[PDB]
Amino acid sequence: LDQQTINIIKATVPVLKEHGVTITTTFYKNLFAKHPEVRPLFLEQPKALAMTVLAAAQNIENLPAILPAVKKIAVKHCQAGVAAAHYPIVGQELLGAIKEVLGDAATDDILDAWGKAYGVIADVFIQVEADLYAQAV
Amino acid sequence: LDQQTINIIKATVPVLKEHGVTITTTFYKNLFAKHPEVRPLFEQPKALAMTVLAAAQNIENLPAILPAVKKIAVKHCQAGVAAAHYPIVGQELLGAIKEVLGDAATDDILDAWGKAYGVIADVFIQVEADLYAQAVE
Ligand code: HEM
Ligand code: HEM
Repeated sequence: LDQQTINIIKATVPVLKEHGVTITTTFYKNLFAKHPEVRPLFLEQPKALAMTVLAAAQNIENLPAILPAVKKIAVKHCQAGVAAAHYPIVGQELLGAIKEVLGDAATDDILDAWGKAYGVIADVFIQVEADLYAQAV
Repeated sequence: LDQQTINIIKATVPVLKEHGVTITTTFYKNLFAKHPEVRPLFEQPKALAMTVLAAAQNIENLPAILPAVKKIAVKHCQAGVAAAHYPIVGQELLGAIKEVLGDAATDDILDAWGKAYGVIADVFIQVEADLYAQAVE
């Protein structure tokens, strides 16, 4: 991530957190409708993905600070059969959710910044899980 | 880390690696001579500088070396390594890189390495802080 990029995430994350419920519900609704293939891996409905990414983004400059949580989420992901190739589809639906919510405020840069941020955050998950999948055998 | 910093790091690590033995021995030499107080914490230690260079080659995807970072963090926490020790190691590491760069040790290049050591040290410092916390519950 560049500095400017970090800067956009820092300025905008609090507006995303304010509309958290909408982002979360829109994300999951779009995820399951558009990518029916991942439904099987998941009142008990999942709700923490989007806010967890925002929490990561709030600390975009110190991602190691969320390792203790990432480590635990990873155990659950490896247990469910989450693959590296799933990450782009989740990112796509998260970004679409962010876009709908930002509405008019949805500038390109803003979107592109979020696209990058998600990338870096997803990378941490992907590595930690790759490493646990390898540790399993 | 701006891109120019990253470019300097990627271009120069190979020179530093070729000069490994020198950087390593000058680093430990000056570390213990200038900072006798850390001596007790440590058939001699040898891995530090080469490990930072390795982290630097990976500076763009630090998560990839977490499994090493993690295991090193345990040793550091077992040894009583503190966040305030990082700047002193950084100072002696840069002294060594400066010596080996000789004529190529431009200001710009040293500043880049300074920056890079900073980012890498920040990762270890956070991991170890989480491990120190984890020891008390
Ligand atoms: C950076 C991106 C992601 C984040 C931040 C994330 C976050 C989370 C969180 C917080 C949990 C619940 C852990 C708990 O409290 O038990 C979870 C579980 C789960 N995630 Fe993710 N997720 C990410 C990407 C994905 C991907 C790409 C998929 C692939 C479909 C996925 C599938 C699941 C599944 C199947 C569960 C388990 C539900 C359960 O039984 O708890 N996640 N995720
Ligand atoms: C980013 C900076 C650092 C890196 C990459 C690093 C790397 C390492 C490595 C690779 C080991 C050996 C682990 C093994 O094979 O068991 C080690 C051990 C240790 N490091 Fe560091 N270290 C760093 C900073 C520091 C600092 C700031 C201090 C404090 C003076 C320090 C003190 C030690 C000590 C006392 C040990 C244990 C001696 C031993 O290995 O038996 N390190 N470190």
